[PDB]
Amino acid sequence: IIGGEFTTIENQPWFAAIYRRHRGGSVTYVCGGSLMSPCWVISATHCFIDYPKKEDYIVYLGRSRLNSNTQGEMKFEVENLILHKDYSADTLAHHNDIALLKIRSKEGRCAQPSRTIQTICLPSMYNDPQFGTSCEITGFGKENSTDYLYPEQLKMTVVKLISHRECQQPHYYGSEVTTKMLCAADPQWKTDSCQGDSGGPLVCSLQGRMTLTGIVSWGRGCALKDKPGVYTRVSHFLPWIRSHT
Ligand SMILES: CC(C)C1=NCCc2ccc(NC(=O)c3ccc4cc(C(=N)N)ccc4c3)cc21
Repeated sequence: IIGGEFTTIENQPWFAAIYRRHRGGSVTYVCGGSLMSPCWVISATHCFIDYPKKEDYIVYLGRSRLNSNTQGEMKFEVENLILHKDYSADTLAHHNDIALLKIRSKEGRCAQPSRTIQTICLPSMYNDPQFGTSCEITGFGKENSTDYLYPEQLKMTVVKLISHRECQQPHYYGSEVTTKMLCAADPQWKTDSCQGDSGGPLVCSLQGRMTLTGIVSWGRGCALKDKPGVYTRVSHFLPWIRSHT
């Protein structure tokens, strides 16, 4: 995240941190996830499109720091990895960038809810907040583009959603942003999402309830003028999310 505030998992009980083991031993961090139900998690496919092996990942439902066992955590494995069957990635625009990582502990169990481990809500057919609506995003991503190290503590920020036609202007994304994408950003461009926060939760507060509206996907740079962050329009994929769970 760029700027923003340092939070803790207790404030984002549905945030899952996805790791990957290497042939050798080392374990580095990959992307962010959202817990939909005990046995499931939803992210983005570009995080896994290069190593489609389920045995390669590790997910955390309760970790505050990147190299620490923040009280109350639980370690998981990926029982099933379902990628959207038509993913493609252009120069910037990432098509059908949504995925499913069915978790399971070594004993064979799913997520066990607590003050720290909870889940967010699925949207409904044709119902996304109207532009201008502020929402939040959580992630261990970069703080400044000019870095090579992810922040040792989880961060969070607020951004405003932008209309479709506004994000489709020439000095923005043009026609590289379809209807199945959302755009959001600080109107002063000081805070934003960046590499590492990919695949994380874009939570808007729709109708009193917190909802997983977007999914960190792509974006030109990080916090650049007239260059919002793009997100997958979660709602649209209801008949998909549904038919595979
Ligand atoms: C693992 C890496 C190299 C990788 N592999 C598959 C293809 C691929 C696509 C995008 C990325 N992610 C990024 O590098 C990447 C870069 C910039 C990003 C910027 C935003 C944003 N502007 N809010 C939001 C998300 C962002 C993600 C990495 C890969």
